[PDB]
Amino acid sequence: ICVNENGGCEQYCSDHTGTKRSCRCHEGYSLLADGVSCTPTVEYPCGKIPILEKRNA
Amino acid sequence: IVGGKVCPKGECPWQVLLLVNGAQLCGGTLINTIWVVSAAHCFDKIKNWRNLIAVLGEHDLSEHDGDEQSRRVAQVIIPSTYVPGTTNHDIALLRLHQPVVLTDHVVPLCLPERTFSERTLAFVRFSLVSGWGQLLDRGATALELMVLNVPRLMTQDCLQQSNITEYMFCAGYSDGSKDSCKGDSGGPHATHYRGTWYLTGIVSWGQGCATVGHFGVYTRVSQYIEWLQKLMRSEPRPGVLLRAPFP
Ligand SMILES: CC(C)[C@@H](O)C(=O)NCc1cccc(-n2ncc(-c3cc4cnccc4[nH]3)c2O)c1
Ligand SMILES: [Ca+2]
Ligand SMILES: [Cl-]
Ligand SMILES: [Cl-]
Repeated sequence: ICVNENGGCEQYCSDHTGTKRSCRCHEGYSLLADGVSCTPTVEYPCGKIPILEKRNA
Repeated sequence: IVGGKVCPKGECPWQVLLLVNGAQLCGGTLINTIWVVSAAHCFDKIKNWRNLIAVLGEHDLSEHDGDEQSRRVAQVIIPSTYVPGTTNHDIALLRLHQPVVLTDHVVPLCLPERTFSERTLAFVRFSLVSGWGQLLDRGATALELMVLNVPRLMTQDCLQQSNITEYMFCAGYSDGSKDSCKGDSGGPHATHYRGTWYLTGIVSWGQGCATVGHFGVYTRVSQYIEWLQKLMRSEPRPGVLLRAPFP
């Protein structure tokens, strides 16, 4: 459930009827096969700081 | 910003500077290549709506380094519920005339989904506030962008520890050392969650800055996600100022 620990989602979380949950990602991200993690799909995704992301690559 | 530090160049890449006839007006936050979020009150005294400029990639106001990108403000959208000269509903959505170009120094802040913001981000204790505002109460504004980490208060705790409506939240410190200040309004209150930063507040206003006994007041962006998203899907309208129904 999305209200506890964000449903285990890195970003956005929807509840569905049942014990079902779907995570989703902002534009410029895609959801990995874990069903929870979001990875950028563009060079300048929202909410990341390029000079810090390049300091850690 | 009182009691913060210089934001290292490029570390606040969503920060906007708003100018009117070249003069500092307010801050803002880039959320897409054409859309900036700011505070409604920043526009209470505008006469010439056609001379508003947004600058992205700014850092040191004394120099041009080539990372800055300036754009004309094409539309200023304010909720119908906002009353000039007051605090409640203090938000504006600004459409740029032409997109900015995303670069290492120009990057949007993520506008979160409402549920996520209410269920998750609202419980992250510390967030960053930034701007070129006054460095002290009754003091000069900053020439380099400043940033401050502030903790958020639940509104019941704000009131006890000090109107704060459901469209606002408090954050900061009651000992007069650390606050956002005049010149910072409109800028971001940005919250980190699992490796990404999100917009959770807008620097609003009140009586003084870093006043002992008082916390900073921020517009509660989670209340406006749907309003914002709908407007971003709409066509532009002639005339810069648009009042849009809220909710
Ligand atoms: C009455 C009218 C002549 C006059 O008030 C007017 O010019 N209104 C428009 C206008 C346009 C931009 C900024 C401001 N403006 N003035 C004060 C503050 C301000 C104080 C403050 C304290 N703590 C955090 C943020 C804070 N911000 C501010 O943002 C007003
Ligand atoms: Ca500069
Ligand atoms: Cl439309
Ligand atoms: Cl006009």
